[PDB]
Amino acid sequence: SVYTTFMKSHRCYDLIPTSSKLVVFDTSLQVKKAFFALVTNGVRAAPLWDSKKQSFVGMLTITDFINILHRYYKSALVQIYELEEHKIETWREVYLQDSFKPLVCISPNASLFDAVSSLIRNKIHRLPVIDPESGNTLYILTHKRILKFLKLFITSLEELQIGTYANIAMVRTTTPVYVALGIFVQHRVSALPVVDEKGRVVDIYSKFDVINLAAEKTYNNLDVSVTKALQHRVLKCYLHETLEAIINRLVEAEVHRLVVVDEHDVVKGIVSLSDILQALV
Amino acid sequence: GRVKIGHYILGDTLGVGTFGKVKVGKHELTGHKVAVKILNRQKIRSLDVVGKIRREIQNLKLFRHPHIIKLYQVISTPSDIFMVMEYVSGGELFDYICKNGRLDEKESRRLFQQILSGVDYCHRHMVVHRDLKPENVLLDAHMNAKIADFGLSNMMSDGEFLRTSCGSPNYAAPEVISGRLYAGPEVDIWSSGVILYALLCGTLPFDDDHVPTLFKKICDGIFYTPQYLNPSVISLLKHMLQVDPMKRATIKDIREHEWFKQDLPKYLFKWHLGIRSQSRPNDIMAEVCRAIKQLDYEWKVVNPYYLRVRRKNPVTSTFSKMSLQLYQVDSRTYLLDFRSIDDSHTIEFFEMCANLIKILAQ
Amino acid sequence: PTVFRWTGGGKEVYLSGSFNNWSKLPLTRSQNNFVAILDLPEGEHQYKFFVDGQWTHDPSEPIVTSQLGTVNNIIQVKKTDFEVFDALMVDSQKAPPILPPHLLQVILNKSCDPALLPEPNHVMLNHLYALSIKDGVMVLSATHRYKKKYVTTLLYKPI
Ligand SMILES: O=C(O[C@@H]1O[C@H](C(=O)O)[C@@H](O)[C@H](O)[C@H]1O)c1c[nH]c2cc(Cl)c(-c3ccc(C4(O)CCC4)cc3)cc12
Ligand SMILES: Nc1ncnc2c1ncn2[C@@H]1O[C@H](COP(=O)(O)OP(=O)(O)O)[C@@H](O)[C@H]1O
Ligand SMILES: Nc1ncnc2c1ncn2[C@@H]1O[C@H](COP(=O)(O)O)[C@@H](O)[C@H]1O
Ligand SMILES: Nc1ncnc2c1ncn2[C@@H]1O[C@H](COP(=O)(O)O)[C@@H](O)[C@H]1O
Ligand SMILES: [Cl-]
Ligand SMILES: [Cl-]
Ligand SMILES: [Cl-]
Ligand SMILES: [Cl-]
Ligand SMILES: [Cl-]
Repeated sequence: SVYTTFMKSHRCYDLIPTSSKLVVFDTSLQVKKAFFALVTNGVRAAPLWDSKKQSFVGMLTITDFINILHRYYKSALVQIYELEEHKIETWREVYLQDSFKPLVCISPNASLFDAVSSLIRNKIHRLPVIDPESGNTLYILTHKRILKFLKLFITSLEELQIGTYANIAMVRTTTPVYVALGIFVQHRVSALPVVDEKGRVVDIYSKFDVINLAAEKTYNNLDVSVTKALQHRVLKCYLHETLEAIINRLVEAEVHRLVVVDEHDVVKGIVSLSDILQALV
Repeated sequence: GRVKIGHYILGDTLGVGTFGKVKVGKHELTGHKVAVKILNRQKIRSLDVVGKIRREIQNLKLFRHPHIIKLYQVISTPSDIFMVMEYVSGGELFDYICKNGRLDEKESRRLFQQILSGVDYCHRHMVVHRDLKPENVLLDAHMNAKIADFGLSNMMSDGEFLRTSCGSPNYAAPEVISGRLYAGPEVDIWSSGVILYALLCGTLPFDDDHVPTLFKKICDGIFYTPQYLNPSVISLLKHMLQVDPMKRATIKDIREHEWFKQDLPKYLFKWHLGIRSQSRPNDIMAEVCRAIKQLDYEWKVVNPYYLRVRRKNPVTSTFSKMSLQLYQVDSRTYLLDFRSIDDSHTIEFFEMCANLIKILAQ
Repeated sequence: PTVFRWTGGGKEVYLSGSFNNWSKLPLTRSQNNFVAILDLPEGEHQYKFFVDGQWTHDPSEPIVTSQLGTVNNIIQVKKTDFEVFDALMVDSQKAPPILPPHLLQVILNKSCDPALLPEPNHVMLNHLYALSIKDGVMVLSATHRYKKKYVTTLLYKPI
C-alpha cells in the first residue's frame, strides 16, 4: 500500500513540533490535583513517573477520570471521597490489579508506521515519544496529528467498508452522565451519540466532554442528563461519499470520529480516526 | 631566497591581529594572493589561548559566507601555526571612511546589509565575533564587506552567558563596558549599530577623549543624529543602540525594518527562576554546601558562587550532573540558579533540584 | 615544513645544518627576525647560524655538545608537529554576578494550541524554574533541546 510505504519511511521526530509542552506527574500526586492540572495546562494526557521505580510507569488520560467517576460515584449528596483523597498510584493499584498493563512508547528515530501500528497493537490514542539516550519523554503522538500529516501529504465508504457499524454504543437526550460513563467503561469507545425520541441523532457526548466536569468542578453531580452536561458548548457523513473526501472532512473540522447516518439523520455507524489509519497500514 | 608556506611566498605584513602578524602570500606559479595569520605555538601557549585557537580554527574551517573572510587551510610547523585565508585588496573599511567621507544612504545600506548578513551567519552558527568594527571590516576590489578578526570571537552553548569584556570601547556594548554577563548576539548588534552610524556619518556615535565621559555616553545611549540622517535609519539606530539588551533590535527586527528591507538582495539570507534569598552571599553558599552534603552529592567548587554538583542514582546506577550559580537580583536580594549538565535526564534533574529547595531559603 | 628564525640584529645571517650538508643558507630578514622555512624529514637534525662573521646557535633552542666540543642546536621534527589539531592538543602540556535579564524571559506565561510554545533563547535552556508551593505540591519546569526541536517539561511533584 502506497500510504503504508510512506509511513514506513518517515521518522516520528518529523512530527514532533518546533517547541512543545510536556506535563509529567509523580505517582505520589493526589489524583484529583492530577486531573485539575490536565485542565489547567490544557493537555488531554500526561506521563507518570514513579520515583521509587526511577522510570515512566504509565499515562494518565481522561479515561482514568471516567473510570474513577464511575467506579466510585455514590450520589450528588456525597463526596467521591476516593477521588478527593487518593494518589495516582493508590488508584493505579486498584484500576490495574491481577490485570497488569505496562508503559507503551516509541523512539523519535523510529518509523511513523511502527508508531501507527503500536496504537492499534495495544489499543490506545496517546503514544509517548522517548529518546533512548536521554530517557526523556519528548512528545505525545496522537491519531489527529498523524492523520493531519498524512492528509497534508495527500496530493466510497460503502464500497471499502471502513468503521464500526454493528452494535453501536449511544445514549438518549435524557441519559444521565453516570449511565453514559458506565457505557464508556463497559463498551470502551471514545464518544457516544445523543439520540432523540426517534432514532435520529441530536448531539454527541465525547470522552472529552467529561473534562468539563473536572474543569467546572461539577463531577459531584453525575445524575444530570447528557444534554444538561453538553449545555457548556453536529458533524455527520453518508455511505455515498468517497473516503478521500471523508478523510478530508475529519481533518478540516479536526474531529476524532465521524457519524455514518442515513437521509432521515438516523444512525448507521461510526468511522474513527483509528479505523482510517489501520486501513492505511 | 623567498620565504614560502604552501606555495605562497610570504610578503608584507598586512597588519597585526588579535593573536599574531598577518602577512601577504603570493603563489609561486599562479600569483594568487592569500592572507596568512602566523600563530607562534610558544606564544599562543603563554597567553592561555591554545584552546581558543583550537575552537576558532574548527569553526572557521567549516564556515562559507561571502561577507566573511574564507579560511583556506591551516598549516602546522613545530615552531608556529599558519592560517591561510582569502586576501582582499580594499583593506580596512575604516580607512575607506577616513579617505572618502561618509557613505551615501544607498552605499551605506548595501554595506550594512552585507555586514549584517555575515554577523547573522556567525550567530546562526553559535559563533559571536565580539570586537566587530570598521577596522575589522575589509573591502575587496568590488567594494564587498568582509568580517575578519575572530580572535575575540566566542561560542554560544545552550544555557550559558559570556563574560569576557572584548573589543574597542567605542563599539563596546554598555553591558560589555559595564562588565556584566551577556548572551552574545546583542553585543554584536550594538557594534553593528555603531558600524551603521560610522557608514552614514563618517564619525562615531559614542566618542570622547575623556574616557569616563565616553563610557557615560555609552551607558546613557545618547548620540547625536545629524540633520542629513534619514528618520527611518535614525529609528533603526535608536532600536539597535538600546542600553537595555532586553529592548534592543534583534537580527530579525533589523531584517523587518523598512530602511533595511529597501533594495535588499536575495543572496544574503506564575513562574520563578530558581530560589531567591535575602541573606549575605557567604551565608547562602555555606547553606548550599551544608545542604548538598546533607544529600550525599559529589561536587567541585569552581567560583565562590559557581558549584558543579554530581549525584549517584540509587536505582539506574547512573551519574547525573547539575550546575548551581548565585546572582544578585536586587540591591537587597540574591538568587540561586540551577542549570542541567548534559553528558530520565530531565526528571532526575528536577528531583535533584527539588530535594535542595525543600531545605532552603525562598 | 620547519621554521628557522634568528631573533636579533645582523647585516648577513646564514643557516648551516645537517639537512643542507652544512652549506650556508641565507635567512631573509624582515625586521629583528631573520627567517627561512624548509621541509625536513621526520628525524633528528642539527644546525648552527652564521651571524655576521660568527658561528652561534639559538641559546633558547635545544643544543647538543659533541665529543669534539661542537655546540649545535638540535631539532626533533615530530609527527605531531605536522597536523594542527594533533599539535594544538600536544601544546596544552569576588562578588555574585548580576542577574542576566535573559533568565527572566520565559515561554510559559506570555484560540491557539496550549501545548505549542515559543522558541527559546539558547541561554535559558536547561535552567530550573519553579512555581510557588501551593497545596504542599511543588511544580518544577525546564526547556531542553533535542535535535532542532525543544521540550518544556513540567513536573508535578508532592513534597
Ligand atoms: O614575527 C613573529 O613574532 C613576533 O614577535 C615579536 C617579538 O617579540 O619578536 C612580537 O612583538 C610580535 O607581536 C610577534 O608577531 C613571528 C613568530 N613566528 C614567526 C614565523 C615567521 Cl615565519 C615569521 C616571518 C614570516 C615572514 C617574514 C618575511 O617578511 C617574509 C620575508 C621575510 C619574516 C618573518 C615571523 C614570526
Ligand atoms: N502509552 C501507554 N502506556 C500504558 N498505558 C497507557 C498508555 N496510553 C494510555 N494508557 C492507558 O490506556 C487506557 C486508555 O487510554 P486512552 O484511550 O489512550 O485515552 P484517551 O482516549 O482519553 O486519550 C488508560 O487506562 C490509560 O492509562
Ligand atoms: N459509539 C460507538 N459505538 C461503537 N463503536 C464505536 C463507537 N465510537 C467508536 N467506535 C469504534 O471504537 C473503536 C476505537 O475507536 P475510538 O475509541 O472512537 O477512537 C473503533 O473500531 C471505532 O469504530
Ligand atoms: N461527529 C461530531 N460532531 C460534532 N461534534 C463532535 C463530533 N465528534 C466529536 N465532537 C466534539 O469534539 C470535541 C472533542 O472531542 P474528541 O473528538 O474526543 O477530542 C467535543 O466537544 C465533542 O462533542
Ligand atoms: Cl593593525
Ligand atoms: Cl604584488
Ligand atoms: Cl580583491
Ligand atoms: Cl570612522
Ligand atoms: Cl635568537
